[PDB]
Amino acid sequence: GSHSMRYFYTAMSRPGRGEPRFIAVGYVDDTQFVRFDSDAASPRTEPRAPWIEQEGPEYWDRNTQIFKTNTQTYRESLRNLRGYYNQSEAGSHIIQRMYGCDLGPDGRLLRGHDQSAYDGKDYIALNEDLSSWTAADTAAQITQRKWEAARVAEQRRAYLEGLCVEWLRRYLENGKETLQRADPPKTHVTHHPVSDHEATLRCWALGFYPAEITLTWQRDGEDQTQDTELVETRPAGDRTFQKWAAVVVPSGEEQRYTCHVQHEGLPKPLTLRWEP
Amino acid sequence: MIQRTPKIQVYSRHPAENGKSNFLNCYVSGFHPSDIEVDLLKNGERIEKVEHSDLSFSKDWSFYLLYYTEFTPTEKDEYACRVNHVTLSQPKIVKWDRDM
Amino acid sequence: FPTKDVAL
Repeated sequence: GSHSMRYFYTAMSRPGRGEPRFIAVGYVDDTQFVRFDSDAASPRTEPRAPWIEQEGPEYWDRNTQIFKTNTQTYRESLRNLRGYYNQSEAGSHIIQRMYGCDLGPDGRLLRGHDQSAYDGKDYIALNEDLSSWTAADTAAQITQRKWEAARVAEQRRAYLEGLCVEWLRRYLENGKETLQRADPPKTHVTHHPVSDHEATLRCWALGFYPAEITLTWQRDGEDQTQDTELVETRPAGDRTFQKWAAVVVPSGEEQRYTCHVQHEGLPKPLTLRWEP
Repeated sequence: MIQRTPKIQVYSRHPAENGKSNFLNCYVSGFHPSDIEVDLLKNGERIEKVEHSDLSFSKDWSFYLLYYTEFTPTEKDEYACRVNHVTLSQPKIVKWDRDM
Repeated sequence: FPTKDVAL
């Protein structure tokens, strides 16, 4: 199927409590595979998935050098943005970066990504052309004009179309037994009386990978979007995910309700009912 | 700046069966900034040696973390997650309900 | 494998 690689960087200032912390994590699809934390006793890039362990010392050392340099760069960035927004040195602020590459089912590049945010709001993004920028405000325009002068977009394009895809394809092969295995949800419906005339129907999906899933309720074949409580998809801790959707129904009308499940791991969408 | 309060779910890794070892999870998500305090509680008391995932975030830039520890559910033992964040004026306690 | 960064 389709696959992606992403790095997620968080840099957070903390006046009075030392220099800004830098954390980086890397994912292939919904599987984390590395981490780096500048607050670690001995900061170094660490494996977080079994299939990355086979990478040699040069891989780990080169990663660590990159992240240690980044730690310093983001400290410069935090200082710069503080100034661009005329902010006090007293406050704590966060820069985040997200970047990586998406492949289609045939392993070809679909598109690249490279976005940044300040205090949780979009700041600057590389456009899909991998050539031009979108700046959120006049502060980010300062960054834009700078990055334009230094031809940053060209460097990011070269990475996203080159190393990004090459390393992703490699990880996909080395981790093929898990990364290219979809685990379908285990599904069931539970029934919980609320009162004499109403009951909750809850449609469960458990043990699935990847996280993407569609879980809905219909009444007489019509979607119940407004009346469905749908919890965020949540990690089980064993690589898999969980989700449920619930409706409150009139007692006796349970068989008018059907829960519909779509997941890449399923040949065809599933239809479930409460089974007393 | 604008801040976002955490969503909180408390649940087990495997279906709860009284008397058998499992994992108790507290998933916090949708929050900003990233500093957050999470405790897992057994009968109101803080469980020691709780682990958590590495800080990451969603497409909307909000953060998520999974806190987890081994536990053996019983009929009477009560489990919960206690969360504090800059958006909260007092820790929020969410009780573990095996049906959720 | 990660790329490099640059100051904002």
